[PDB]
Amino acid sequence: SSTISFITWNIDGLDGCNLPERARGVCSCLALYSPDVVFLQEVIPPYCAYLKKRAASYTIITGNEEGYFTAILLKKGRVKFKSQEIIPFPNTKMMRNLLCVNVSLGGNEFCLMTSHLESTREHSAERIRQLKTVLGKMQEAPDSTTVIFAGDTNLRDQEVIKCGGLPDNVFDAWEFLGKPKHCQYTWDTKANNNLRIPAAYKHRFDRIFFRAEEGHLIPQSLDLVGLEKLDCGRFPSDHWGLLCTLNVVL
DNA sequence: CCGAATTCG
Ligand SMILES: *OCCCCCCN
Repeated sequence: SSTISFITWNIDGLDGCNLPERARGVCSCLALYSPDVVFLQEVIPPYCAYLKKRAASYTIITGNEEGYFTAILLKKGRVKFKSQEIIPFPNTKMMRNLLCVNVSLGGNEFCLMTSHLESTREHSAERIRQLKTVLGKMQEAPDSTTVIFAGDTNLRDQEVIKCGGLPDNVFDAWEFLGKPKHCQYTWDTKANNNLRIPAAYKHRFDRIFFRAEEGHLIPQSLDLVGLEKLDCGRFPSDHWGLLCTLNVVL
């Protein structure tokens, strides 16, 4: 009743192979789960055009119009759009930024945020600086609003540790749920074959952070999506997506 | 997008 739902997913728009099957896979997931909000990363303009035709029950807010970029989709008749804000990462080398959408949903106000933090091992320093910027913006939000960040952070655990960890008032949804093993890795070369990497690597790149008054926002479930291998023998993306439901109390 | 290689202005 007062439950809200969202999916966050890096859909790998930079991979040009099997795009029509993969996009159908993404739109199938979105239509069948029909979450209130969808956070997307690594979208490209033809992918955006596809979503407008094949996911028309959502209003699409985008992080850029060129290259690859993020987007937030809002369920028509369920989410009320109030404002949009985009904040640059001045030192990015990969056009990354912070997309914020303020909405009303189920009678409550939310600041929804997504980003695709700087990629690869060698760009650890800038990734960490971007993480700090995001957390900073979460904390500067009006306390009247509930802030939810969901995105592809590209983080390694040691990177969070070395920068001091999350602030006391920002929670990681996966940690909040007791670190369940079933959705621990969202990028996994043994379970996912899209990149054709021989060695076995696995990471929790996709993460959900939230800031809210005590007891107000209670994560209920977190599951992987995009697990069905497609006709071509690959997955919709090199990432699993995350589907989260949360209860909103008063 | 790991870790490494190639292309070219
Ligand atoms: O996923 C981010 C794209 C960066 C691609 C780097 C390829 N090694």
